[PDB]
Amino acid sequence: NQHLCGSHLVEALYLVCGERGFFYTGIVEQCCTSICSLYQLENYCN
Amino acid sequence: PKVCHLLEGEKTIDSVTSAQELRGCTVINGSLIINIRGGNNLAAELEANLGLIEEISGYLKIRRSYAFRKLRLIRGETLEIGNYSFYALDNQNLRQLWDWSKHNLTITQGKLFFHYNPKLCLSEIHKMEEVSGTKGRQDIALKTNGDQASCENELLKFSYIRTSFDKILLRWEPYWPPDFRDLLGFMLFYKEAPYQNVTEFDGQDACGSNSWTVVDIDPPLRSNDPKSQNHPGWLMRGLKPWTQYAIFVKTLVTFSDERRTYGAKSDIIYVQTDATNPSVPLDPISVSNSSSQIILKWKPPSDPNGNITHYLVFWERQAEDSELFELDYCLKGSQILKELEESSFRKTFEDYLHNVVFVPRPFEKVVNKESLVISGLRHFTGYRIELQACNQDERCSVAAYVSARTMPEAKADDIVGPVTHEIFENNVVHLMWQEPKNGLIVLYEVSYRRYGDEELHLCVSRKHFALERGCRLRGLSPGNYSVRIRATSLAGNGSWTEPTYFYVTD
Amino acid sequence: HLYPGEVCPGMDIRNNLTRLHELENCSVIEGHLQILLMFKTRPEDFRDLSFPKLIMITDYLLLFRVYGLESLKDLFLTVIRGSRLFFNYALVIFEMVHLKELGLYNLMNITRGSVRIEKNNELCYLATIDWSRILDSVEDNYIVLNKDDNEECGDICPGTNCPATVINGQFVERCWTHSHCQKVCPTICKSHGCTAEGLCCHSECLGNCSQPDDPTKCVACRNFYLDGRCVETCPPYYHFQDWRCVNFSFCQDLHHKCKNSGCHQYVIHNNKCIPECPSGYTMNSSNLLCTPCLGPPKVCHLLEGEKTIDSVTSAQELRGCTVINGSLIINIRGGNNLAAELEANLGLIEEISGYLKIRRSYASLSFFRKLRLIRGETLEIGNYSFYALDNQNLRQLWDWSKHNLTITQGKLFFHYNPKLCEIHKMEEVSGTKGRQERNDIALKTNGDSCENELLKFSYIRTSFDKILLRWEPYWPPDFRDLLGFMLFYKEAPYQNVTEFWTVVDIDPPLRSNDPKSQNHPGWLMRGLKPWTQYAIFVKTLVTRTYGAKSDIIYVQTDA
Repeated sequence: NQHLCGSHLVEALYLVCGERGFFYTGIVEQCCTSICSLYQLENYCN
Repeated sequence: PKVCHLLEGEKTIDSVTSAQELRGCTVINGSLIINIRGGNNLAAELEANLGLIEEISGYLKIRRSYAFRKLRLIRGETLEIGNYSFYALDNQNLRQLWDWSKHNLTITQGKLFFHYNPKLCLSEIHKMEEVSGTKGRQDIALKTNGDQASCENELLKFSYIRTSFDKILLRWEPYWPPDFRDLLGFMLFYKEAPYQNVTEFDGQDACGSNSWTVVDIDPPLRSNDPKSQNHPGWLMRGLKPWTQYAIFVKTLVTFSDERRTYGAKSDIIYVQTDATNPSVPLDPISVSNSSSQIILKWKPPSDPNGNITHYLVFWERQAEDSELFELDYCLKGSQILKELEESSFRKTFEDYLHNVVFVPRPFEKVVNKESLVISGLRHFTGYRIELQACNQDERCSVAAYVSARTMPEAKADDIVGPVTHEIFENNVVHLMWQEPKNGLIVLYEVSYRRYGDEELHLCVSRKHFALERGCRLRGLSPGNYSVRIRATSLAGNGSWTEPTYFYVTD
Repeated sequence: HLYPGEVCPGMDIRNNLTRLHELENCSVIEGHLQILLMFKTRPEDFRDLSFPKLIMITDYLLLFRVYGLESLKDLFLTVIRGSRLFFNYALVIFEMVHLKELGLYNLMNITRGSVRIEKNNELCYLATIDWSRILDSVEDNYIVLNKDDNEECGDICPGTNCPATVINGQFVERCWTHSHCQKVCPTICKSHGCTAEGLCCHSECLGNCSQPDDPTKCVACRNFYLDGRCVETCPPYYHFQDWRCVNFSFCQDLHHKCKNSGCHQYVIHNNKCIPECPSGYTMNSSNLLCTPCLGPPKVCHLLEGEKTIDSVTSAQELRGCTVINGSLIINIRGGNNLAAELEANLGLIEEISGYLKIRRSYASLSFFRKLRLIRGETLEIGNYSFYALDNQNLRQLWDWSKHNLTITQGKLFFHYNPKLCEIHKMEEVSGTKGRQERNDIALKTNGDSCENELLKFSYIRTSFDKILLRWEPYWPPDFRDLLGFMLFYKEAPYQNVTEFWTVVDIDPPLRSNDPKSQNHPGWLMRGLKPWTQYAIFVKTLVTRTYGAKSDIIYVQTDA
C-alpha cells in the first residue's frame, strides 16, 4: 500500500471511520504521492 | 572472402537497391552511410544483402534512419569529422542496436556518437562502450537518448503453466505501479518459434508485418486481502500441436510528471503443445512386381502432431465379382496516446473530486520406413491395403486405403492335357479337354479346319463347357479335320493346344 | 407565486440523513447541493423522502456514494443554472453504488456546463435520455463505466407512449424510468417550454409553465425573476446572482451583515448588486456605487503564490481579474469551447507578476486577450519565465501582427510541441533575444514545417503510366542549409484533398554559376494508373530558413 489511492482511499477511510464520520468546514498529494500513515487519515475524519 | 572496394572512399545506402551492391561482400574497403527511411520488410533483405560483411574500413553512420549480423571489427583508419568511428544520429525508431547476449563488436580507432535516439535506452549504449573497448575514449546525449522509450526495469514471472493440443493456459504474478491507477493493462506477444534463438525484435517492421501476435489484457480486480490477490492470466486457443511457441508479456503504464514509473517485462519462455493424433499419410501408391509380391509406398502425413513412431498396415484378399461366374461372353456384343489522455483525464477528475470533498481540520508395423513389401499372395488377385500412421506405440491416424492386383502367371491359363474326341453315327464330334486348375476362365475358343478348307471358329462358354463337359460339333462335312483349343481368362487368352486330327466318315 | 417556496443557501450534507430535511421548504437553491459520503443508508431510509418543492439549482448538483438510493424520481427540479461549475460539469454522479435509474423527469434544461455520470454499476435508462434537448453543447458529456455501457440494461420505456428522437442516426424512445418519459416540446418553443397540450410558453419562461404565455405561471424564469414575474431585466431594483433581482435594501442588508461580522462587501454597478466593483472603479462608502477611479484594475492575490488552471471552475475564480500577483500553470486536458470559456474568464488579465507555465495542455494561446506584461519576479526551476512543455495540439501563441507582449526578465522554454511553429517571433517581440541557452529551445521536438514561400512547377508532362513533374529551383540564404526536396503525390478522386501521401526524396540540383544553364530539380514517377487524377505538391528541406512549399496540383494520366 502506502499509496491508498483512487477507489481504495474512500473504502479505507470508511473502514477506519465506520462510526464517527468525516468533516466539512489535500488528500491526493498527502496520501497518494507519498506514504500515508493512520495519523492524517484520522485527522481528515472528525 | 569477397572484399568490395567502395567508390570515392564512401558509399551511402539509402535504399534496398543501394544495399544490393554490397551483396556477398565480407570485407568492405571505404566507409558506409546508412539512411534508410522507408520500405517494406527492410530487415530481411538488409540481412541478406549486408549481413555477410565482417570488417568495414571507414566509419559506420546511422543517420535519419526512421524506418548487421556478421560485423565484428571496425578498423577506422578513416575517422569522421571530429574523429568518430560510430555516428548514431536522429534514430527515431531505433530500439535495439544488436542482440548483446550473442553479438560481439570490436573497434580499433575513433569515437562514438549517440545524439537524438529517443528509443535507444542508455544501457545499450554503455554496453556498446564495454564491448567495443572505447571506455575512456570519449558523445552520448543523455537527454535525447532513451528519453522516449519504455525502459522497463522489472522482471515478471509466470506461475501456472498448462498445456493442451490447442491451448496453453498461463498465469503470472500481478504487478502494480506505485500509483495503481497508472496500470492500463498487459500485452502478451506470442509467435511460433521452431528454435530457441528468437529475439524480441525479429519481425517488427513499421509497416505492420509484425511476427509477435498481440493480446491485450485488462488489470484484475485489486482485492484488499493479500491472500485473495487473483493471478492475472489468459488462455489462448487455436494453437498447433507439438509446435514450439515463444511467449512473453510486457506491461503498459502511464507517465508520471514527477518520477518515472518504468513498468515490467517478462523473460521469453518456450512452451510445447500436447501431442495428438496425426493425419492420414499422404500419397499411398501400391504396385505389384510379382504374382506374389506387392510393394506399398507412402508419404508422411502433413501434420506430424508429434514424433512419428510406426505405421499400421492390413492387407486383405478380395474375391472376384460374382457376376463374372454367370455371364456368357460368347454372345455378340495515435490510439495509444488518445487512450493515455483519456485515462489521465479520468484520473485527474477523480483526484480533483477527492481534494474538494475531503477537508481536514494379417498386419504389419513398419518402423522407420515409408515403404513395405508383402509376400504370401495368390497370383493375380486384388488386395485391399490400409495404412495408419502412429506417432506413439496406442494412437494411430485414420487408415488410408489402396488396392493392388498381383501379376498373373503366364502358364496358369494354359490348357494342360491332350484333346480327346468321340465320333457318333450322326457325324457329331464330341471334344473333351481338361480345364486348367489365372482366376476364372470365362470361355474357350475351338478352331477346326478341314484339309484344304478355311478355318472355322467356335466359342465355348464356361456354361457350355460345364454343361457339355467340352463341346459337340454337329453337321460337319465328311473329311479330315484338325482342331486346336485355346483358353480365355480374365488376364488374357491362353496358349493354343496341340492339333488333334479326327476323320468324319462319308 | 412563481416560486411558492423560500430561498436557501448552498448546503453540504454528509454522514447522516437528519440534515436532508433542511430542503423541506426551499424551492430554489442559491448555491450548490451536495449529497455525498452516505454509507450507512438503506433503501428503507428513502422510501418516503420527497422534495417536490425544489425547482431550480443555481450552481450544480454532486452525488457521491449515497448508499441505498435507487432512483431520484421520488427524491426530487427543472433547471440547473450552472453559474459556478464543478470541474466543467453541472451534474456529477460519481460512485452511486445502487442508483438504478435517474428519474429526473422534471428536469428540462442546463444553461451552463456538462453532465458526468461515472462508475455507476447499476444505473439504467441512460440511452433513453436525449441530452441534446437539455444542453446546448453535448460533446462534453462524459458517461462511461456504467451497467448501461455493459449492455446489461433492460431499458423498457413506458408504453409507444414516450416521445422518440434520432440519436447517432437511430430512432430511439426517450424515457427516464419505466413510468415516466422525456417531455419533448415542439421545436418552436425552444427553451421556453410547452404545456401538457404542448403550447409554447411565454418568452421569459424556462422549461415548463402552468399556463401558456404568461410571465407569472412558468416554473422557472429564463433571464431574471421578480415578484413572481419573469422579466428580461428588472427596472430601482438591481440584478443579483444572474437569476433574481433585489432592491437596494436587500444588498444593503447583505453588506451590513458582513461588515458586522470570505464574504464580499457587495457593491452596485450598472444596476446590478455584484460582489466587487469591476476593474478601474472604486468603492464609494456613501451609496455603495462604483465610481470611476483615476489611474490604478482588479488585483487578485493567488494563494501560496501559485495556482493551477485545470478546469473551468478554476478559471472562474479569476473572473474580472487584471493583475495576477502570482504564477499560472495551465493543465487543461480536454473539452469543448475551451478557447471560448477560458477567454471569457481570463480575457481581462493583463499582468502576471510571476512566470507563465504550460504543461500537458492537450486541447492556441489567444485566449489571453490582453496579457501584455510578465514581470517574472518568480521563475521556474532554471530561471525560466515562460515554460511550454508537452503541448500536443498547440499551434499558435499569439497573432503578433496585432498582439504585443514584453518579458521583463527570464528565459524561455519549449520542448515536445509536435505542432507548434512563432517561437523566434516571440523572442523578437518580447525582448528575450540573446537570453536562451543551448537546449532551451529543442530543435526538432518543436513542430515535428512552417513554410512561408511558394514553389512553382516549371514543366509538366503526362502519360498513361508515367508523369514527369518539374518545378523552380530553391536556394536558401545559406545554400549549405538546403537538404533536398520532398515530392508528395497520391490518388485524388476529387480536388478536396489536403496536405494532412506517397513521399519521394529528391536531391538539390547541382549548383551552376550560369543562370541560363541553371539546373532545375525534378522527378519522373511511374506505375501510375491511366486516366487517373492525383494530388501533387513538393516541399523543400533545409537545416530561420523556413524553406519553401508548393500548392496542391491535380494531374490526370492519359486514357
